[PDB]
Amino acid sequence: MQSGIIHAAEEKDWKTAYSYFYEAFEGYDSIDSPKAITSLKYMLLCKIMLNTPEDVQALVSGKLALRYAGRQTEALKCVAQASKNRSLADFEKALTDYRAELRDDPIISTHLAKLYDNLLEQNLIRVIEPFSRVQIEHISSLIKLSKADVERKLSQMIL
Amino acid sequence: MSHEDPGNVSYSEIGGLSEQIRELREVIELPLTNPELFQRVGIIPPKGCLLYGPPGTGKTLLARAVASQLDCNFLKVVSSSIVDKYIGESARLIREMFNYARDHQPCIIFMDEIDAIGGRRFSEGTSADREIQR
Amino acid sequence: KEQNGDVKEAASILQELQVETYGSMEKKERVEFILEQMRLCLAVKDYIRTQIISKKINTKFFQEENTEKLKLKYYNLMIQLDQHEGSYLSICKHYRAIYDTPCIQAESEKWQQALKSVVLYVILAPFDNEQSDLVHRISGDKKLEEIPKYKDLLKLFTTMELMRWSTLVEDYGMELRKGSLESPATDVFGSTEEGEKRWKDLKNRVVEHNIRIMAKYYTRITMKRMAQLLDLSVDESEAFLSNLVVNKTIFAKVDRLAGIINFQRPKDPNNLLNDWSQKLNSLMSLVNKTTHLIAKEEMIHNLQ
Ligand SMILES: Nc1ncnc2c1ncn2[C@@H]1O[C@H](COP(=O)(O)OP(=O)(O)O)[C@@H](O)[C@H]1O
Repeated sequence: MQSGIIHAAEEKDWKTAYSYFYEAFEGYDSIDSPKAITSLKYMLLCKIMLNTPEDVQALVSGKLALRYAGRQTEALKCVAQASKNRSLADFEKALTDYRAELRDDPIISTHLAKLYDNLLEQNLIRVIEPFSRVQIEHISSLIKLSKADVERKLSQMIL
Repeated sequence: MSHEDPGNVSYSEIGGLSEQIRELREVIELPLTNPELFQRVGIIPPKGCLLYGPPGTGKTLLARAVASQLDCNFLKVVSSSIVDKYIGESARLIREMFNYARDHQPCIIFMDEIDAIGGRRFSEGTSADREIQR
Repeated sequence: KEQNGDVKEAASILQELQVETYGSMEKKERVEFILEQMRLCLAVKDYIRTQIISKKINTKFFQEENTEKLKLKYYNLMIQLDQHEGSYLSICKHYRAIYDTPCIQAESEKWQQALKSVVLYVILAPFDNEQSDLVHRISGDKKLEEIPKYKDLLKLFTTMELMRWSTLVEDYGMELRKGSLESPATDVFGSTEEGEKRWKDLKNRVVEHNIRIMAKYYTRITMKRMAQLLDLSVDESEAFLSNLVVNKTIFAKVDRLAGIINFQRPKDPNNLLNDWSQKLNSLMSLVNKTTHLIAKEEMIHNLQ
């Protein structure tokens, strides 16, 4: 478990560390509920952070996850769904709703800020796609945010 | 060694080891006649069987009775006429044996007295030993 | 059956289902037993297992020929699995499958409602070539004229144009509630939760129907004339084009600071000159070749 922890601590390999979490959970399988229950948060956190969302709902849909279903895996369900749908408001909604269940990450600052800043252009790729010559106040409306940071953000995009 | 063995009485002639008589049936006759059960439990059948004991226990005789059933899809080998005078020419025989046995699907191979060709190992003895071991 | 089952008592059969698939499967017993549990799965409100266990069903066909009351007649219970999500095209072939049982049992009343049933949602399926041809096969039916509203439904088929949804409801408000069979239309709009979903789906069908021909016959199109030819807010038009371009089933570009938008594609001069060479080669030299030969035949037919 703490192999995946520190191997994911620098955010360089989000696959093998996922293998450390999977291995540690398999070790905790059917012998330690409190320790096995926490592995899912980190495995699915590393998968969604890996940008492969649907296999999260697939894993929780596995029969092994049914043994260890709960409010936390449900919290990962809505998060993976909001990430899949590319919603700046769905993600904020689940973050606000399951905040106490969400605080459990040892590092919620980088893990939430990085995924969020992913979610920005995740939103922009859909909310910018259907048009070419736009006036920016409307897109600031659809994004539901100020337009200055939108200018710097999209400028970062073309740059 | 294919169209050579004459007929023989069934295993009813022999006796006294019916436990083994049935026992070979599961490794040979059953897995081809009814391969379904092996799949239902999901376990691959056995592959090869060995026979050992004092001489004249009827070891050759039992194989005679077993081959007396098929009489057409049975290969027999002395395990001693395989040697030759050349360097190769002996392994190749084994090759085409397993290739013909590959040709017909339900093939039964019999080898008596492996100890001629069997051996265990030698710390660089004679070259003919190397032909044998190869 | 003693306790009449429950979630748990129905869960009891769940463990011994695939057993006699390996023990031995009989075409009149193992089928009835193997379809029996999945309805209990339906009572459990479980579908992920119901479809998996059902996958053994649709490999156990080819005995409907002797099995009348059961084989083709569980499918009615199979659209309960097909019915949960929006698989409106999945049930398309389904109701044709069940379309025969009231025809083998040649009754032509339940069969009659089978006719309307199979068709009332083919429009409700998203467009595919499988829809464009299956509408052809359902077309030309020897019993299709039994539904005189099938032609009014046929107006939605080609070049759509003025199939205004207002006139649509004005022509269709009594096929929902009124009618002689009226039951598939009840499943479409009668039930509030299902019917409502199919009101919105019908809208979906309408706007999406017209957008295609718009791309067929419009170089450019003004935002206002689009909002008026769809009878809806320009914002709503923005939604309909956005969720269809992310669908990328119809490409467009909403140039919105002027509103004028196009339905076309850019042109590589490699492509343009390629097509020019195309028309010049194919339809200039070949037909030219043919005309001279018909002209030569004309001499042989007339004066030598
Ligand atoms: N139960 C038995 N019934 C009849 N004959 C037997 C029986 N057991 C042994 N024999 C005789 O003994 C011989 C067994 O020889 P074989 O099987 O070649 O043993 P080995 O290979 O040790 O020489 C057969 O030829 C057979 O006639």
